Amino acid sequence: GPESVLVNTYQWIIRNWEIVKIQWSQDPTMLYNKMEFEPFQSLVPKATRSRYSGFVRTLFQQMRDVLGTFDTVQIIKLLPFAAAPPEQSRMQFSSLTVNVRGSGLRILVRGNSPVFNYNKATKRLTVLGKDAGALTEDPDEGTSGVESAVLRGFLILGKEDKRYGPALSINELSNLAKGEKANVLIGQGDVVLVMKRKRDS
Repeated sequence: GPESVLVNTYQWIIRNWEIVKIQWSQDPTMLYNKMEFEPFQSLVPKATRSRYSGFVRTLFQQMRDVLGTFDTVQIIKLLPFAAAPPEQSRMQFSSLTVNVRGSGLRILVRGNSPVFNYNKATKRLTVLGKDAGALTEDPDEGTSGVESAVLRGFLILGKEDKRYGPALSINELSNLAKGEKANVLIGQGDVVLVMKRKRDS
């Protein structure tokens, strides 16, 4: 069933992470088009599939372009959304819908959610209340706290910094100049400092 499709997709990515990481790094196009992501894509609503994919593919390229910000879990989380033919847009998506429990459940782009829950204490991924397997320590993992694959055209720099003013919503960022910093209401009471990048991916 649909719940098992999600679990099995993420399980598959983890089991095959050595080759998936390599392709993600050097031939993402042939990774994104793998048939193994088609069942997951069937669960992504037809109307938003392509925009989700353009968004995610752009976020992944930010990660490649902004050196030393590799985030293993973020790649695994978002990867299956990259499989649809991409469509461009200006929008920020804070969450991505999958059709599972008879209905839309949303995976949060930043951090854990009920659908996608990575446990840093146990090093295991849980997807819809099911184990999707263990992650191994990767020396390439970014340790600086800069998040390059959450917002399209922005880096999350770290904690709220009151100097840069009161928080903007995700939908209020489009007037920021290249290189300008602001506080942003990223989710769940969390305010983070962000920077609009000068060059887009």
